[PDB]
Amino acid sequence: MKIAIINMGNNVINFKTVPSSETIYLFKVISEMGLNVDIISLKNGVYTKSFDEVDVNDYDRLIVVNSSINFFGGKPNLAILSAQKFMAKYKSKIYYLFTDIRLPFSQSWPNVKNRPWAYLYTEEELLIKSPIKVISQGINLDIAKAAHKKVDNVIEFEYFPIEQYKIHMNDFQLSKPTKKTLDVIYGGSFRSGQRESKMVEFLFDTGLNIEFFGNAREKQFKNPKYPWTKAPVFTGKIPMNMVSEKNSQAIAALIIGDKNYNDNFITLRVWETMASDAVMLIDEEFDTKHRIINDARFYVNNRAELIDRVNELKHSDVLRKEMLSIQHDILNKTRAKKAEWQDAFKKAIDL
Ligand SMILES: O=c1ccn([C@@H]2O[C@H](COP(=O)(O)OP(=O)(O)O)[C@@H](O)[C@H]2O)c(=O)[nH]1
Repeated sequence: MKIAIINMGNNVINFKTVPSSETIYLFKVISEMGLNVDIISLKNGVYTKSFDEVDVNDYDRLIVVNSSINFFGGKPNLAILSAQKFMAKYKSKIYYLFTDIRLPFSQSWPNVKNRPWAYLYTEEELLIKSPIKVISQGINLDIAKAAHKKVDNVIEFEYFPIEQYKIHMNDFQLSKPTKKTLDVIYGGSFRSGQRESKMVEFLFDTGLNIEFFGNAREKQFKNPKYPWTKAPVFTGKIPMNMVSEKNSQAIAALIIGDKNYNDNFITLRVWETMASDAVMLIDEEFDTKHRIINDARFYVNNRAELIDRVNELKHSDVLRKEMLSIQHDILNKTRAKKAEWQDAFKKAIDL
């Protein structure tokens, strides 16, 4: 049993980029599961083999991490093109890891064919005809199915909390008490504006010392529907393996998501935040049934409630420590089900 895992549109090398990091982490957690897996990318490296040095059909299972297939500047993107050529040659079922609602499986050929450089490729080369099974991080498969409505070869859907790899990794550990320099923190990208209203609501004009780290930039928030005066402080992006340490500099860390994530997707930040030294504060709409932690003190409905909660946390060190103790225990509750999680993944990829 040999498994191949690839990222459909991003080069994989190290932990300097998020897509590369997620791919390596998945490779690691699958390996720690007792499975023989290889990461196939553009070049041979510390964690990878190149597309050229291997035969896709030498593998028994092909796993693909979701990604956009958009061509920046309209120019060829070898990460995208090489990955799909690899996939198109595979003669068995493909397992697509759907971790981001905006990145459902999509065919590059329909786009490439109209490009002025189309002559460089053919339909037979890029068109992926193998049947595809979507492994949805979201529990709502109707939403997963609707997202893949344009690709008829995606004929199977199954829910699996992919993002838990963060807590099941053999090297995982909870963050230690950290000196506080911030009131609230949130790390992420602008996600093409899909979450602008929520970002402005909880991170702007709060009167608190808030930091927004990651790819996002202040100038991207210009939608007239979500105006603001005082923005949080934007700092550069950091490696994925340094995220919890970063969250730990703040008294609290925000949990928000895209509209389609509400009561559907549990995201990486949920675990990265819960494991940190920052109290997890969740937007009520993101988890209305409080399935993350059955304690209302971890939830906020709007900007005003977030500010009030942070003031309480700043006022009572006892409250802050209690809540940290609670979220750490709750996280460990899920870690205790590692064996089941591992078995569910194997079942997901027909093992
Ligand atoms: O500087 C940064 C900011 C974010 N992240 C990662 O990016 C994720 C957030 O991704 P996204 O912005 O798409 O938001 P989500 O939809 O995951 O909430 C975080 O959980 C981290 O794992 C990172 O590695 N470095």
